[PDB]
Amino acid sequence: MEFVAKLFKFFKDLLAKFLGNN
Amino acid sequence: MEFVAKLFKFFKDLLAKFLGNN
Amino acid sequence: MEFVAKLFKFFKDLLAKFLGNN
Amino acid sequence: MEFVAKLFKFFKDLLAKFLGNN
Amino acid sequence: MEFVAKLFKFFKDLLAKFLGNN
Amino acid sequence: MEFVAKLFKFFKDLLAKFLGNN
Amino acid sequence: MEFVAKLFKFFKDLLAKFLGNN
Amino acid sequence: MEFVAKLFKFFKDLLAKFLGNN
Amino acid sequence: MEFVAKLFKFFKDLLAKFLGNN
Amino acid sequence: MEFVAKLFKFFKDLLAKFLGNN
Amino acid sequence: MEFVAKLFKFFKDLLAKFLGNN
Amino acid sequence: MEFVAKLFKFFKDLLAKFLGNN
Amino acid sequence: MEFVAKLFKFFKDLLAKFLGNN
Amino acid sequence: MEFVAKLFKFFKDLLAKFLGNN
Amino acid sequence: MEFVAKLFKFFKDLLAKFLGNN
Amino acid sequence: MEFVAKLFKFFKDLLAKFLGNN
Amino acid sequence: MEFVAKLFKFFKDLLAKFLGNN
Amino acid sequence: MEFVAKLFKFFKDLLAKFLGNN
Ligand SMILES: [Cl-]
Ligand SMILES: [Cl-]
Ligand SMILES: [Cl-]
Ligand SMILES: [Cl-]
Ligand SMILES: [Cl-]
Ligand SMILES: [Cl-]
Ligand SMILES: [Cl-]
Ligand SMILES: [Cl-]
Ligand SMILES: [Cl-]
Ligand SMILES: [Cl-]
Ligand SMILES: [Cl-]
Ligand SMILES: [Cl-]
Ligand SMILES: [Cl-]
Ligand SMILES: [Cl-]
Ligand SMILES: [Cl-]
Ligand SMILES: [Cl-]
Ligand SMILES: [Cl-]
Ligand SMILES: [Cl-]
Ligand code: NA
Ligand code: NA
Ligand code: NA
Ligand code: NA
Ligand code: NA
Ligand code: NA
Ligand code: NA
Ligand code: NA
Ligand code: NA
Ligand code: NA
Ligand code: NA
Ligand code: NA
Ligand code: NA
Ligand code: NA
Ligand code: NA
Ligand code: NA
Ligand code: NA
Ligand code: NA
Ligand code: NA
Ligand code: NA
Ligand code: NA
Ligand code: NA
Ligand code: NA
Ligand code: NA
Ligand code: NA
Ligand code: NA
Ligand code: NA
Ligand code: NA
Ligand code: NA
Ligand code: NA
Ligand code: NA
Ligand code: NA
Ligand code: NA
Ligand code: NA
Ligand code: NA
Ligand code: NA
Repeated sequence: MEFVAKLFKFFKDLLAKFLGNN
Repeated sequence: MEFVAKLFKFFKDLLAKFLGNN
Repeated sequence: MEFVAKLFKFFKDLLAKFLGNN
Repeated sequence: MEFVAKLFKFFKDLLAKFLGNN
Repeated sequence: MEFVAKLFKFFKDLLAKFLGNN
Repeated sequence: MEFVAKLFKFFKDLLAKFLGNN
Repeated sequence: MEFVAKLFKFFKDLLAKFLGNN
Repeated sequence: MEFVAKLFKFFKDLLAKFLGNN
Repeated sequence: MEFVAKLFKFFKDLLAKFLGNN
Repeated sequence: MEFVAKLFKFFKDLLAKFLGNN
Repeated sequence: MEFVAKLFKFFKDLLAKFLGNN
Repeated sequence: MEFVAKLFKFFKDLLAKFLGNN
Repeated sequence: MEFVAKLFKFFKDLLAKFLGNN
Repeated sequence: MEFVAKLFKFFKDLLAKFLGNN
Repeated sequence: MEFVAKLFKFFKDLLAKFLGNN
Repeated sequence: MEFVAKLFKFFKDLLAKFLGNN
Repeated sequence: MEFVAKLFKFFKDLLAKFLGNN
Repeated sequence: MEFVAKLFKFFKDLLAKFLGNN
């Protein structure tokens, strides 16, 4: 996975630990 | 998928986590 | 699909997420 | 389909999403 | 401005970003 | 600004970061 | 700033750290 | 695993010892 | 600063120690 | 195990003697 | 300073003793 | 066992004679 | 100074006797 | 056994004659 | 000075008689 | 047995004649 | 001076008669 | 001077008659 996608995924996954899979 | 489409998709998908698949 | 058509389709589809298929 | 016809069709179809097939 | 006019204007303006004011 | 207009503006502005003000 | 706007801004700003203000 | 990913993982795992797997 | 923002800031700042202010 | 990882592990393990495995 | 922040700071400061202020 | 590890182990073991294995 | 901080400081200071203030 | 270890052991053993094996 | 600190200090000072103030 | 060990043993044994084997 | 400290001091001083003040 | 100290002093002084004040 390209770097910008890896980094976007990291923050989206982090937010999901708080708000859920949705 | 071309870059602009990937990026538009990311934001549309992010909005769907809040508002649903609709 | 040509670019202008892709872009028009994107916005029409986005509006449909709010207002329906109609 | 020629470009002007494609473009006229797009707007007529858009109006039909609001007012119907008529 | 009424909604259908706003929406027609949006697409005409979008097309002008590609083809010019003409 | 109404929500659909805000959202259309966001994507048009995003595209302009790649293609210019035009 | 509303939450969805804050979150969209975060990702757009993150992308700008890689690709510039544009 | 690349270094930045190892380091991000360490802090995310540390936070999970306090807040859970979520 | 709200918790999710504090946590996003921490990781963005950590990445900047490696890649710069950009 | 690389030195920085050994050292991080030592402090995390020390904290666990007080706060548990969690 | 809250506990999780104190603990994150400790490890970031420890890493800086090896890699610098950056 | 390397010297710094031997020395850290000595103090951790000494503390355990007072506070337990934990 | 709280006990866990005193104990972390002791080991960090001990390591500095070998590796320097850094 | 190396000299520093012999000497540390002597004092730890001496303390145990007063405080126990623990 | 509390007992555990007195005892840690004794061994650290003993080691310094061999290895220096450092 | 080396001389310093012989001498330490003598005094520890002498103390045990007063305080016991412990 | 407390008894354990007196006794530790005696042995450390005895060792210094052989190895110096250091 | 307490008895155990008197007795330790006697033997240390006796040894000094052979090995010096050191
Ligand atoms: Cl991730
Ligand atoms: Cl996506
Ligand atoms: Cl689309
Ligand atoms: Cl059409
Ligand atoms: Cl417009
Ligand atoms: Cl915008
Ligand atoms: Cl931001
Ligand atoms: Cl980890
Ligand atoms: Cl931060
Ligand atoms: Cl460890
Ligand atoms: Cl710190
Ligand atoms: Cl040990
Ligand atoms: Cl210390
Ligand atoms: Cl011993
Ligand atoms: Cl001391
Ligand atoms: Cl003996
Ligand atoms: Cl003495
Ligand atoms: Cl005497
Ligand atoms: Na992750
Ligand atoms: Na995921
Ligand atoms: Na996505
Ligand atoms: Na999707
Ligand atoms: Na779409
Ligand atoms: Na569609
Ligand atoms: Na159409
Ligand atoms: Na049609
Ligand atoms: Na517009
Ligand atoms: Na216009
Ligand atoms: Na924007
Ligand atoms: Na704009
Ligand atoms: Na930001
Ligand atoms: Na910005
Ligand atoms: Na870890
Ligand atoms: Na994990
Ligand atoms: Na930080
Ligand atoms: Na910052
Ligand atoms: Na350990
Ligand atoms: Na462990
Ligand atoms: Na610190
Ligand atoms: Na610092
Ligand atoms: Na030991
Ligand atoms: Na042990
Ligand atoms: Na210390
Ligand atoms: Na210090
Ligand atoms: Na002994
Ligand atoms: Na022993
Ligand atoms: Na001492
Ligand atoms: Na000292
Ligand atoms: Na004897
Ligand atoms: Na004996
Ligand atoms: Na003495
Ligand atoms: Na002395
Ligand atoms: Na005498
Ligand atoms: Na004397």
